[PDB]
Amino acid sequence: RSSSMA
Amino acid sequence: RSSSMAA
Amino acid sequence: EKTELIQKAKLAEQAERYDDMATCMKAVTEQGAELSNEERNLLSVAYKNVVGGRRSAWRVISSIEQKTDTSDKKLQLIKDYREKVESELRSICTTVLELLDKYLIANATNPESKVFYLKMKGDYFRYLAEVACGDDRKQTIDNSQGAYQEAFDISKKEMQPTHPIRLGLALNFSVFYYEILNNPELACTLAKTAFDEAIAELDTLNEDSYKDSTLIMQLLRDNLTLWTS
Amino acid sequence: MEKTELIQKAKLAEQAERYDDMATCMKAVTEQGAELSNEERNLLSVAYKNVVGGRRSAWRVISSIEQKTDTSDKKLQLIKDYREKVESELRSICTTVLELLDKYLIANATNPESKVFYLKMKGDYFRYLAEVACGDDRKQTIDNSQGAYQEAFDISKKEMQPTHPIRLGLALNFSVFYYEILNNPELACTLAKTAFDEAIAELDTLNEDSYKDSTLIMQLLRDNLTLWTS
Ligand SMILES: [Mg+2]
Ligand SMILES: [Mg+2]
Repeated sequence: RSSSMA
Repeated sequence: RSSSMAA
Repeated sequence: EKTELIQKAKLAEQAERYDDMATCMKAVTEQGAELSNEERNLLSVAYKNVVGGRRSAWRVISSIEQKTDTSDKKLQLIKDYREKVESELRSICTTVLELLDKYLIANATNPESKVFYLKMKGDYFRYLAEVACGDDRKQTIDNSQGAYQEAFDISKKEMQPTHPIRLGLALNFSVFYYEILNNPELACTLAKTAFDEAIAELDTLNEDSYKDSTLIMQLLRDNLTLWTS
Repeated sequence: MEKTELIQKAKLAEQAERYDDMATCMKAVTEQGAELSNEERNLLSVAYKNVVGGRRSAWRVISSIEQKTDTSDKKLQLIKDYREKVESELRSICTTVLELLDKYLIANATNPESKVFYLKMKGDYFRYLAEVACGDDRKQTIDNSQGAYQEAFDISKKEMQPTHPIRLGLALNFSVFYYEILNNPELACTLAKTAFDEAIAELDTLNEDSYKDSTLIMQLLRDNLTLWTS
């Protein structure tokens, strides 16, 4: 899965 | 903290 | 509708939607039929997860409250938030205890199920005790201890020391002694007695039972390490 | 409840991981109509990010179980209905966030930084809607997400430094949009790569705190770059 901003 | 059963 | 409720409970479990899981298993329980091991575990998982969030939130909020100056004008808001979380937790525990007294303990046919349910009663009265004060605290402690003691006697009489339900009962009862009654010595002795007596017959359990019982024994040893230091 | 108490209670809820309450508090704060501070923007974004991420993960689980169930299985109907329930909750959350963005946050933003932050948020939540959209609705939802992302992208390229954490996180989420929604890994890769490269050029001019903030996002960019190119 791609990492978005958290 | 103490550990209780994973129930 | 039992089968669909169980399917939906397991689905909600996989999705970590524990309110839905608790509702499904609450409906299954209120149908009056005694639960199977799988169904007991589903109900327990559901309500354990529903109440654990409140318990952790309460610990955090109360901690922040202790560290707040008593003359700080912002204190009353912290108190009100803690009381809100406490009210939610009381509602959950009352729902579970009603399920236990009205359906589960009443229709429990074998001592294994009776020990499981009386232990659950002890657990949820213990959760109430964690957040109680004054007379309410005394009454909840007495209820929790009575449930634990009856379950403990039945388990000593009817179940082998390796049975994971008896072991988890010993674990939670020792936790009760340490955290509620505040007697670390008797808590240690209870945990250590259950642990030691379980070692012998370990060679008789099956796969799932062995895994569960050794997990509980590891928790017993972890509590023993923590308490004695 | 007044703004100060709402922020106090939002932080208290955050500590308790009671993100529904945190979101409610910050929703009231936003609806009071004043421009949010950076701290308040961050609190709102954190609250709703967690609130929506719960439903997102649950939806992934349920839809995975669904697309692995035989279409003739009588159990499939219950799985689909449960997915639809989670989907309705997700849609409701995203709609609330987008209403806050249109009626208040974007409308009252007085600087390009806040406008980029909020347009990026709009892209984010439209993208969350696109993750679960099917049919004609999907096309318009994707278009809305992309339009928000593109406007934010242009504004940030015009008004902000390539190391600004908001610009970098916008680049990251936009590249994710390209990879996961538009299913174009090449453009997603080039987007993340361009953001990263244009950032390293300027990193050494920052203090150690801004360096930290930028380095985190640049590391996320490079992580996605490595994943997508394999
Ligand atoms: Mg109270
Ligand atoms: Mg349906």
